Amino acid sequence: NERRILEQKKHYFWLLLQRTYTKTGKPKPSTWDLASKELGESLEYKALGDEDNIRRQIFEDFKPE
Repeated sequence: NERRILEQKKHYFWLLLQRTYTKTGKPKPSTWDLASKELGESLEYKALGDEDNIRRQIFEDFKPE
């Protein structure tokens, strides 16, 4: 069920990470360190506070466009 939730959040955090850092809007950070530093406020990145390694990993793998 958390697997089902994780996938839901996967898309929504990409929706969040894209909403913030889109194609042309904001460049997708070179490192998740600066990403999360600026990101920390939008609660969808708090949706993976217990699934940290997942969130860092998807962020990098997201790829805009």
